[PDB]
Amino acid sequence: TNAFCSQFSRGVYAIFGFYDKKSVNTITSFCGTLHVSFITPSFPTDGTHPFVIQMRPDLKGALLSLIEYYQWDKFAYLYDSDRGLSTLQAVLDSAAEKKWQVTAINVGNINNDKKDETYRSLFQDLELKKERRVILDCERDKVND
Amino acid sequence: IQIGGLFPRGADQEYSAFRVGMVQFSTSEFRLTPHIDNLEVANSFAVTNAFCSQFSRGVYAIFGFYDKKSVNTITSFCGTLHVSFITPSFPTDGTHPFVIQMRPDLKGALLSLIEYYQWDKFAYLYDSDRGLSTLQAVLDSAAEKKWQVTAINVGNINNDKKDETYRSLFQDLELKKERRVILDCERDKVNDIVDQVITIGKHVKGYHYIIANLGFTDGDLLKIQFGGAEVSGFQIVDYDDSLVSKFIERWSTLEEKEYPGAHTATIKYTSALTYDAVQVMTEAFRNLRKQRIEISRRGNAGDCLANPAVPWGQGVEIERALKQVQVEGLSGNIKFDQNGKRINYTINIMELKTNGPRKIGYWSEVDKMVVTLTELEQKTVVVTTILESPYVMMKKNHEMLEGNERYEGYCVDLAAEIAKHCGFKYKLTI
Amino acid sequence: KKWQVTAINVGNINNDKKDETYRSLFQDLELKKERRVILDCERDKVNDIVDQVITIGKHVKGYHYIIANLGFTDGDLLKIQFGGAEVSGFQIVDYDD
Ligand SMILES: *[C@@H]1O[C@H](CO)[C@@H](O)[C@H](O)[C@H]1NC(C)=O
Repeated sequence: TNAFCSQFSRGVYAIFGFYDKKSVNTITSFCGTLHVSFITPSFPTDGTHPFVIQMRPDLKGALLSLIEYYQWDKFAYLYDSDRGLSTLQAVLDSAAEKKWQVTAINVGNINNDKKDETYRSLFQDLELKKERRVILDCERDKVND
Repeated sequence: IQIGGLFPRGADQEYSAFRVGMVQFSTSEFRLTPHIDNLEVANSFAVTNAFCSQFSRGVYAIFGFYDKKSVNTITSFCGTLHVSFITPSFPTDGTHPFVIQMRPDLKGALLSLIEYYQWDKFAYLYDSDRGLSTLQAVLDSAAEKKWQVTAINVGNINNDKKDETYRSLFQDLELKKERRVILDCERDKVNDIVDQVITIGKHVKGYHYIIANLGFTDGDLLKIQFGGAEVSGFQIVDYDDSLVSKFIERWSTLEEKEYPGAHTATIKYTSALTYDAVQVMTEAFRNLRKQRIEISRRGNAGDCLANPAVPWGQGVEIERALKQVQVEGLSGNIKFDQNGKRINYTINIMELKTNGPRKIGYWSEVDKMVVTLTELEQKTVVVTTILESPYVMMKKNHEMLEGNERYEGYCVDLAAEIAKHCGFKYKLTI
Repeated sequence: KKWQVTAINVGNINNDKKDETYRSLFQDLELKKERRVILDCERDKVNDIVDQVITIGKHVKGYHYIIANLGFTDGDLLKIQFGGAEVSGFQIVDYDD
């Protein structure tokens, strides 16, 4: 908010930036209200929001197409809340429609104090249904983890 | 002592509960002098301007509402400026400072309820506007609890090959010849939802509905009352309590024009949370007075945009006071943790019956699910017969069998046919 | 017209009694094998009776109901719509106009 207000006071015509799912609503609302154009590499906002230009293409269609290509009726979906729940809603609705059995576990909230406990609980949660197919939707560090 | 007045334009009964809270809890020791602001809650900009306005006026604490879009602004700003925020609105996930959340967590109660009804497979409807938190909870628990959950977004049920695709889904879940559905949207919208469910599903019979809200008795259940469908829910306001009954009488006595929607047999749970919020703030300021801590601000608060931002030290003390407050209220026992979440709260489990809504028990953090129970067909045609082969005979193991299911023979099947044609329920007796 | 008519007064019933009297009534209609029914009621009572019918399961095929009021579309027919039982009535207000 302070950075955006600073840039507004400076009188810049356009603003380039990145945003977390926490600061996205503020950015879109402020750009919509003050008519300042925003260009971003970040995940596309979920909605019709004006004045915001998102350089990143949407992965949902590609993802669902790939799942449908590999012919998976059952898989594990691991996700973090950092980039938003849109894709989750998509794969869940489509899971309902195509009769997919999907296990969606939020890995977004995790403790570095105890990593081992949480990971053990996660994998033991997956091992009940013996999932051999997993979709990792995560920030890159978490993907590496 | 000035406080923040953030309110949605469509909030009336909660506004009335706020004013009633001000009048009832009014004391000669100190004046709360509430400054009311009407704004659009979904807009982040308007919330920012309202909060910065309240900060400009230099209010000590702030009361308001926040939509899932406006939440992070409030949490961040109150987090940086060390200002206390008290709200009836949905509890934030994770730990946040300076925010006091009046409504109890619904997750545990819902999980315990599903586990109590022993549902293996069910459908969960959700609206993307309210948020997926509870859905995320039940999905996280779904893996361990062996639950098969069909998650339907109420947002678009409209086409998808019209009825044909979604009907298979909706009537797939029939198990006991009973279909199981959890709603969790909002009261009015929930009525619309169940109606739409009956439309798209084409099957009107055998539904067990679970409304997930603290507002079970806060709306009219007459339309969903008889489909032949079971209805269960959660009630945060117990009318058996003396305080609540008295408050209900006085609430019902009030005039309609002065306070909007002021008199009704029931009260919106959010409104009751606003009232409870007024009481909690009163107790907090009183406790700040009794402990001789000076919370009065010397200078003007200034501009919220100012960098680096200047927090007030005594604000910490204010927060401490708000967290130390424990009182009795419409929501039951009111106590707070270090994170601001409600604790010791008691959420009533309700089932809708022929004579109307009743309480089957209560849920607590430590006690989990507790059934109250404590408690007859209308007409039963008595069929007499003697045990003889092969007319009426006892099944091989009738000891673990109960009722008429332990009698087999020509006369049994014959009785079943007769009673099927004449359409009466019967009991076989020797 | 040589009609055989069984006329029942549903008018006076206690709200506490509710479903029970209706159950008795419709069971007594089932034992007489009466598959044809005329409601003759305002939308409220029509809704109550229809709810009862759907609960006891008499809204299935083979039952013919005639709702006599000018309010045929005013009550809730959505719930008895998929039962398969033929429901006829009177509408004085046409949305086609
Ligand atoms: C609140 O919690 C305390 C914990 O010791 C308990 O003793 C008390 O009965 C609770 N109050 C209510 C109203 O449940």
